Amino acid sequence: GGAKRHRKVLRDNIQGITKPAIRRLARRGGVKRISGLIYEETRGVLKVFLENVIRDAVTYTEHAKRKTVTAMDVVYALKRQGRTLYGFG
Amino acid sequence: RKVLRDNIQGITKPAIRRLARRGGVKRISGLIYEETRGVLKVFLENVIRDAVTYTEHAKRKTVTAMDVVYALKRQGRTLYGFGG
Amino acid sequence: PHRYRPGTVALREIRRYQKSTELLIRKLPFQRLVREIAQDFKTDLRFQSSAVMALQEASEAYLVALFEDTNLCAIHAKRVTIMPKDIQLARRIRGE
Amino acid sequence: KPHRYRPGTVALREIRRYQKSTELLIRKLPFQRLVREIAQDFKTDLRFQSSAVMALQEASEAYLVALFEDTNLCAIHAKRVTIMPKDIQLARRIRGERA
Amino acid sequence: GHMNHRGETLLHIASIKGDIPSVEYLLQNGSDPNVKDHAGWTPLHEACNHGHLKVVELLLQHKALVNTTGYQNDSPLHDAAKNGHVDIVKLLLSYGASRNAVNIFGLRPVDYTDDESMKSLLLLPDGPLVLIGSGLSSEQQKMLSELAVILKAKKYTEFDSTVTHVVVPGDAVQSTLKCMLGILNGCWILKFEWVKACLRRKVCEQEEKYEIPEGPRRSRLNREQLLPKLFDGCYFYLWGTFKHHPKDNLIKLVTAGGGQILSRKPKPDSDVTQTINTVAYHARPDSDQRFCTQYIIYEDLCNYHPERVRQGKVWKAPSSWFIDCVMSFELLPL
Amino acid sequence: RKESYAIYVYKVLKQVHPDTGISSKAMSIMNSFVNDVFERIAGEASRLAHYNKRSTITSREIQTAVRLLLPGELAKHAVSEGTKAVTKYTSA
Amino acid sequence: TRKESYAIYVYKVLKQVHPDTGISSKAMSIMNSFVNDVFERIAGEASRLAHYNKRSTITSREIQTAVRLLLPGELAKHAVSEGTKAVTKYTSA
Amino acid sequence: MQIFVKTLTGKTITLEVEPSDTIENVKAKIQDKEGIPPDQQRLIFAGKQLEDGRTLSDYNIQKESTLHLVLRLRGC
Amino acid sequence: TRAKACTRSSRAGLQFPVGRVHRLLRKGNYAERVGAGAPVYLAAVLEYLTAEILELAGNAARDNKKTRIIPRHLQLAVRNDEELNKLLGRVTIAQGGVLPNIQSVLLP
Amino acid sequence: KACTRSSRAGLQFPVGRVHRLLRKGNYAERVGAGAPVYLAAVLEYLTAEILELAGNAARDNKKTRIIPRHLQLAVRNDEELNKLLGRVTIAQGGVLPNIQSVLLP
DNA sequence: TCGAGAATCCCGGTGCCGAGGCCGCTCAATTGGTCGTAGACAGCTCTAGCACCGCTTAAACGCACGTACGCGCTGTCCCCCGCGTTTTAACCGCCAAGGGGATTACTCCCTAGTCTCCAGGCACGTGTCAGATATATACATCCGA
DNA sequence: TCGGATGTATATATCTGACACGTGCCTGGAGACTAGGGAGTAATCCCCTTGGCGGTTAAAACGCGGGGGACAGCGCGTACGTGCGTTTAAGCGGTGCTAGAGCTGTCTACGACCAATTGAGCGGCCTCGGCACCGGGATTCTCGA
Repeated sequence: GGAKRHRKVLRDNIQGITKPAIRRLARRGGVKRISGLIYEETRGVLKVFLENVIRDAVTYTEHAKRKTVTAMDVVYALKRQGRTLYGFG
Repeated sequence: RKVLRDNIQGITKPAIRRLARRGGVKRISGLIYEETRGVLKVFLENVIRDAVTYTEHAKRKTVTAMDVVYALKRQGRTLYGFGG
Repeated sequence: PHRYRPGTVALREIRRYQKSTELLIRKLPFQRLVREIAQDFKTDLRFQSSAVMALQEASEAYLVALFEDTNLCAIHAKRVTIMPKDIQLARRIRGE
Repeated sequence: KPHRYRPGTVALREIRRYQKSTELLIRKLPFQRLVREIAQDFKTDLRFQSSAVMALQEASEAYLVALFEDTNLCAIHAKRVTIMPKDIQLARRIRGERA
Repeated sequence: GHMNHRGETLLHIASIKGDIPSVEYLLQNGSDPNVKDHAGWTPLHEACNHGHLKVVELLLQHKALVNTTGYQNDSPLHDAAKNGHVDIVKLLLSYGASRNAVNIFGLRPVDYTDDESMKSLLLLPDGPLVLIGSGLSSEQQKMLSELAVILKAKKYTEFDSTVTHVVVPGDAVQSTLKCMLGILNGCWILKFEWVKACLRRKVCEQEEKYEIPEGPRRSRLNREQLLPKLFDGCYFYLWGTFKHHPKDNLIKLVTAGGGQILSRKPKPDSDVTQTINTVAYHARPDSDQRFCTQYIIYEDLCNYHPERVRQGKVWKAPSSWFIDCVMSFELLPL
Repeated sequence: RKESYAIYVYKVLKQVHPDTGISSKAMSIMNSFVNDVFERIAGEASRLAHYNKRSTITSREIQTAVRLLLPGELAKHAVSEGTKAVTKYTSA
Repeated sequence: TRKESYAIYVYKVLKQVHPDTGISSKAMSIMNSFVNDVFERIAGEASRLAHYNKRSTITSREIQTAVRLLLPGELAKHAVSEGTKAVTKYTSA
Repeated sequence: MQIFVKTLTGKTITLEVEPSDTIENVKAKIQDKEGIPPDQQRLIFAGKQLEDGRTLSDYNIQKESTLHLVLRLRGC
Repeated sequence: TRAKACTRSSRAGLQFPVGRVHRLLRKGNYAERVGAGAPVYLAAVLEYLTAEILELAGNAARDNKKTRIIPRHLQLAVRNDEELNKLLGRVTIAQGGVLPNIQSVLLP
Repeated sequence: KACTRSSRAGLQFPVGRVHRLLRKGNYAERVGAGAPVYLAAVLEYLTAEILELAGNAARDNKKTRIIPRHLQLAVRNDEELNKLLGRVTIAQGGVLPNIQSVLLP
């Protein structure tokens, strides 16, 4: 038959990375002035980076036959892309 | 047996111009021909140090074509066509 | 009445958010974004409390590392403000 | 009567003729001498396989072209058309070679 | 209005727990029941799945779109049968609403019931008004700009996710990027006379008398009936180089149409192409184009008719066909 | 004797292209590609078998390794090819 | 069951390089991940050096060469000196 | 409604299939094409094994779906 | 005493050597017990990648009115495909050159 | 007569644990006796350098407890450590305090 | 809007060398048993992931305003490019010499494996003080005049 | 250069939760012995690298003229920083539910391992044609009016 269960999914949550958050990441980066058209670009780049990292974190979990993406297979997903993460291993 | 020196000028200005034309550069400044040689020397030193220490570990005195490919692989610049 | 000239508070925030280590992105919106992105790759995936933290501790440290390079590009064009073309050039140079 | 090409059109036909070719753009003997003089402070009296200097050159030409393909985008970023010594440094600092 | 993180509005959460007093409270106040959450489930879907009847009655009496498509194009009949509600499917069939419906997989609701009773009971015979000009003149664009700033609107960069109204200067729609993004999104296409009507009355007019009765109108009714987009479950691959319309422009067209750009030429004898198992909603009712929705697109310049348009589930269709599809808002046969 | 996938890359070419050759240098690159990709997937499965404290490289580990390394639809196609192949192998 | 780490050894090194300075917990986990990462770099390069020479064992040479390859410049010059001193003090005693 | 049974040699064959039949009859039909014994045919599709007893519509085999056919190593 | 010696490569339908892949997976100390289906899967993945690269290289060679594939054709095939370029992004195909492309601002 | 190997060489890092990790990590069929005592000495030096720099940063920061911020400062302030640990992301590490000369008035 | 000249491309004819093929040989893939154990599976336990609710509150947001500067335009100059002439060394051909890379044989010392014994570090508590948290004070910095 | 508001640095009370320290134990590390083979060492063959000499010409070097672009200066609008009122979810506590991570026990099918076998791949050689090269006639850029 079928899953007999509505799959409630989330959408357009990239807006959670608000304009002041991007400004503080920039200010930490060293940026003085910020154009208004770069917030959409920044959140798009962030979504792309997460899709590139989470996809590896999910297949590191699906291999272990688990269903909870742990913190050790996320640092493993970041080590593969060179973005090594110290502090969680 | 021979001592060599100042051979980076051997990378002539027209050679760098050809490399830039291949890269897509249409106009080149006169100071590029001196910074490109420095960048070339830096990269060649970085690769040749690894190749030479590979050879020294292999207890050889001839830098083969395979340890150079290995040195390029260590720096994330794997070179296809010389594996055999 | 008394108004820091445009740029004074900007430098005052650059000197502030660089000496601190606290996360600059709100934790719950980033967790919701992660759950919204991971749902494309597997349904009903759960995330550890430390997974999202590790997935954000290196995510904003990548965005901060990108914005240093976006600055270095905006300065290359003899500018102060960073524009989308700056980030595009930084990503194209860095191989992304 | 003395047909002299405008400044900028010979460079375009030189780009079109060197992007479709695969030959090495640096002469073999000077690059070989450069490699042999660079590998003189690491280990003196060192021999080089005939296919080793060629592999070094085959990688070095590609590296300098990828650098000139990235430093040309910086020149266009500054609303310019020529590459300056200030944009190779930028392309190498963004790539992670001078940070 | 107020929404949950999952897109569940007040009516959604009211119908999920089946709180009927809240349902009446939000239905007698004027809340639109024909709304889909982030998945695409309507209040009809939620109510049918959880097993509630009075909410379904009020929704059917409050002019709610019953022929809606849910997450995987699941009609309310699918969930009502998949969850074993017989009186619910009886009440649904009391209004009809395409008893022979179809999900993305192709499984009509009957293929869910796994029950004799249902198998025997089934088989019997707006928001902000964004006004931007598409290929207009200078003073025409200034006119639209002042009409937007007097009617509480904005001016975007030729497109965004909130565009609802576009205009054509001529009588027929062109084939540029903006009109395709307008038709695929289900916007209102006007013949530039609507602004002429508003500048005489200084108020909004009716878009029905100024809309062209062609493919774009079919797309408007498609968006209004909450049915899926044109290129749903259709996978498109761009072969070779394009000069008339950029490959990037076609990619954006396929993305806006809901279809997936295949990145790798679909081999007709491979296992990936034959394991697709998706159908296309706007394919002809009972033709040979539903079970085979995977298209290799190419500009009809040199490669002519290869004497074989369909090889299994992979179609070889020209870009002119892809444009005529948006012209008619259909999937023409080959 | 030196080993190379030349005999095989020619067989694969005669399948993808009936009338097409490969120069010595192209065979040397394609052999390096097959060796480099083999080493990548083998090292990934090695790091993937050590993460789960396993000691056996299974078809599942190679499938996950080619899902990790190969990007985009390339991985989805290679996984299907490997699946089709191992199914025909274990069914005989 | 339980995890292993270099926490006590990092503490013993800190007690001799900074007798008055302590370490945190998050900073201790970072040092433990750093030691576990340089290990996988030198040992990961040792596997490669052994295979490149058709060797089956990892001797002191195949670890010195990996320090020389991975560690950058002066760090490598000092690290091989420390390793040689340790090997000399271990073989003689 | 026809399928493409690809043998390990690469030669494919076309044969009429009912959209609602099972695997037994279409497997016995191959005997009328190449003389392959039904007990040891082991057809494969989409990476699945497609064991007998279930209909072809269960595996969603539509028209012109290229299947496979590996024979056990005793007569291959 | 022994039946026919049908190699594992022909049993899986793929062209690459399952036996050589199995020998190299065992003799590279990637694990202790290399499985039986793992060499078949890896050989199939390698064969698919090789087939894709060769098909793209042949399509690039037909555009140049040439039949024999050269390193230039492999470079034109890998760098033109988005997925294959991501895979080989840090790879220099010797004697391959670069893609012919000039910036729209540089052209008059 | 239970003299541990870490005390013979005069190190502070475990020689036996490094040997066990070299044997279990499947790096080679065989492992030399001088490899663990060499690898445990390079790790003991790298640690004794990063911790030295972190303690210096903590002393210049008027603190007596090394935190991830001090480790980040120690890693990014040294030229050799910034090249070795160039791709790593120290959690809760922050960013080196620096501002471009063009932005300063 | 036209006229002379350079570069690109296609067609046809020639010719050196490398790709495809064939043959002898050998060692690695295949098959057949045999045995040990890795992990698939069933089962039990516990914890952290998820969900919800209530309350506070600091950050996100919208709006008004000023001005910093991004960008476009203009002018200047300078330096890089295109070209002709001189130069020179890269390259090809040929020849010679020998240092070391690859191979093989011999051996022996180093390391895996096994049994036994023992104490070092981890889980579990448990006491304690250093950086945050608030409060008060002083110095240097930015903005206005 | 001087005055006022304010960010920033510094001294002090207390304070609490994470860090430093003590303890049981058990499992991993250390000793000792044995066996096997991986690698160190010596001898040998050749081959592949290095060095040198002679001639050629095509790339490199240099001088020169000019014009196109780099760069400085100035004006204008507009878009971004900044402040203020409002709001709106982030965040923290408190509780509850249970899905799944984690550990334990059985056993069985799968993979290591050894012996015999053979045929597919690998090295040596052998030939011919796709491709490099050159000449002629007909399409595209480019300078220059």
